[PDB]
Amino acid sequence: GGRCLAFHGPLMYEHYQGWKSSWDEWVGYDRIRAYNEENIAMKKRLALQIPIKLKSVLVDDWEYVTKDKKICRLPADVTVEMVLNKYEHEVSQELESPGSQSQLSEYCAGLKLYFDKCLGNMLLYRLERLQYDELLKKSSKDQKPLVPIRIYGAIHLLRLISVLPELISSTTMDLQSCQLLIKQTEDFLVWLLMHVDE
Amino acid sequence: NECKFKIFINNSMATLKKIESNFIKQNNNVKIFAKLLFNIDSHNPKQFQLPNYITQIDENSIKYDFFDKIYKSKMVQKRKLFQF
Amino acid sequence: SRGQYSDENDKIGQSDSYNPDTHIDSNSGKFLICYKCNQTRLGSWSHPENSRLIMTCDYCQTPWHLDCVPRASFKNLGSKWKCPLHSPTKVYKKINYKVWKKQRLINKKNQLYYEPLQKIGYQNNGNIQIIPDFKITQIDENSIKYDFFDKIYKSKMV
Repeated sequence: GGRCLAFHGPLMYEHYQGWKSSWDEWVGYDRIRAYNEENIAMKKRLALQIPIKLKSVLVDDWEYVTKDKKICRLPADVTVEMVLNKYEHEVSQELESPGSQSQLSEYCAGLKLYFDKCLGNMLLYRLERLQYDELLKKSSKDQKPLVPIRIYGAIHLLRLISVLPELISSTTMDLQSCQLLIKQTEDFLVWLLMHVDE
Repeated sequence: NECKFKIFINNSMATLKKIESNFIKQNNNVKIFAKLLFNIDSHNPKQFQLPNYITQIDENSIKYDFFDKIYKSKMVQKRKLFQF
Repeated sequence: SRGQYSDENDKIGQSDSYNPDTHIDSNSGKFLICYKCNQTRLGSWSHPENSRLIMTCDYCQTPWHLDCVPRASFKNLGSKWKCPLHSPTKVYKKINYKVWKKQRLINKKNQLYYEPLQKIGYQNNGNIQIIPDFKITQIDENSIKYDFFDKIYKSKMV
């Protein structure tokens, strides 16, 4: 099946095509395609915004990060693991339509790989920046990777998910992806409307 | 990171060829946002501001994930027939 | 010849009697097993009545008996013999209705655009290809079964 499937450089394989029969070989070694070795080295080198429902908390936290920064303990007791696993047990079976929990679970896994990587670009204050450098320096004494799950609170969740939509628009994709994105942030605000203690 | 990005890709290599066209085969649980992860070094960091308006093991992974999803679907079906 | 529409749906003792050459393919010499009944049913020269006429598909070369699908004899003149296994050109759903006359494919050139972004709730309305403007997306088996299970779970109670 198909039109291009060969372990070596492709020659419209559906054996070395375009050559005589006395060149075949069926040895078993490593196989790499590499797009015909970059086409024989280029022919031998040429010969949108969130709804206004709970808008007060972000305005309150905008002034709060000027001198208090909403956190004073480096080993903060409030983490994201249990409050994250909560949605797979309460609102995935109640609020969303009955069916598959992909739209919540896969997005949560994406939020893991976004939270483990997003540090360094964007959601940072100056004092937060020196705190991040001091955390990196004190975490480099045992050459271990820096896990931002156990040393960061969950109160920044709404600000990263509200600065997310204007950086979706930086690249080009379809519009129903943005529809589903704003729908899941709307569901997040729907949940966090009641639970204000977290 | 901007200097690294250009010196790595933007200078003379793979200008027309898409780099992020083959990262799907090794990355899992990445479906909603995929294009924005590639150009994370193309923009310089800036201070905080606010506007005045405001595949072998991956197949096994998704198979066990879908098995867990099916079991959870059975469990919420049981819950809905209990509550109905 | 005269300037009519001719897509890939249109095709370009023998006449009765025994035809074992129709049961034998020249590509490999193996036996053409039908989809519905897992037999070729060549029969014997002593019992010609046990033999059943078979035909191959013009697209996927799928063997088929003349008794399983409703069909009397072969298709030699007219459009290509389309076995009822591929995507139909005309569909009908009463809601007035949607016909959805496919897209009849386009060239390999820059008019063909690929954009694999989302697998669940993509709203691609068909027109997809399977991998291991006319906006088409890369579609695998996991996406297909996932959207099916979401759809028939959300559509059971209706």
